[PDB]
Amino acid sequence: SGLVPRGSHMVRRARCYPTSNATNTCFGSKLPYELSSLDLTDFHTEKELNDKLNDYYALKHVPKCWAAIQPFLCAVFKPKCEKINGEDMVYLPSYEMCRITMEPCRILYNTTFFPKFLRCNETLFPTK
Repeated sequence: SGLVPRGSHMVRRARCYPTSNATNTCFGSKLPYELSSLDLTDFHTEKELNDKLNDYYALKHVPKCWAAIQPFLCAVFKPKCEKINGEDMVYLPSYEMCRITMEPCRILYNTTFFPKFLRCNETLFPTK
C-alpha cells in the first residue's frame, strides 16, 4: 500500500516530512516544496542525506560534471514530495535532469563506478 498504480518510474506513495519551517532551499533559490521523502534515498535520516553530499562535493573539481548536477542538485537530494488527491507521493527525476550529468560524464552510462555520487537511475526510463 505505497505505490500508485501507474506505468514507468514516475510517482509512488512514499513518505513525506517537513524540511524547513516555510520551505527547504536549494542553491539559494527556495524549492516549491516544503516537504521531503527520505524514501527517495537509501539513507536512514536527514543528516545522512546531507552528509552524503560531502562525497559528491569532491566532484566540484570537475566543472563539466559539477555544473551537470547543478539543477539536479535539488531533484537529487530534495525531491518534490507532494500529496496527490491526499496521498503523499514523490516526484522522481526526469531522464533529462539525470541526463545532464550523462553529457559530461558518459562513462557512468550504467556502471558502479561512482554510485555514491551518482545516486541517479539511468537503466530505467522515468520520463516525468
